[PDB]
Amino acid sequence: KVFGRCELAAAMKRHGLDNYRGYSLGNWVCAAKFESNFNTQATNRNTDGSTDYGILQINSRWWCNDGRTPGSRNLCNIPCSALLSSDITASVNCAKKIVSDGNGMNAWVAWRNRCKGTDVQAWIRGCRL
Ligand SMILES: [Cl-]
Ligand SMILES: [Cl-]
Ligand SMILES: [Cl-]
Repeated sequence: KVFGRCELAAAMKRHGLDNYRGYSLGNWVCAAKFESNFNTQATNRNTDGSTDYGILQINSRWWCNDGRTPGSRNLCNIPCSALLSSDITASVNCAKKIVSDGNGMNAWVAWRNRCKGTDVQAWIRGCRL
């Protein structure tokens, strides 16, 4: 599913992501924009052989099981395929664990490089929330 911008903001809020660990909704929408362009089915293969999955490009090295990332963990206790669903529940619940892991949203390199320090509220501007 490719979400609309406000549609995704609303779904993220529904699932308790808004201001989670102090990160406003615009941060999460911005991260999703640059990680996946709002596409739940996004996948990307990393140089180390791990894969990033879903709207927030969650990585199989630590967070989910895909059966093909040697030496990896599955800390969200989910198959990586669950992160590709039209229902963002699994991605949100896993993101909550990731952002609580110590480095906040810096876990998402694209958030650090493209969202951090910017006017992230622009991502939810106009949205009925
Ligand atoms: Cl915001
Ligand atoms: Cl594996
Ligand atoms: Cl980047």
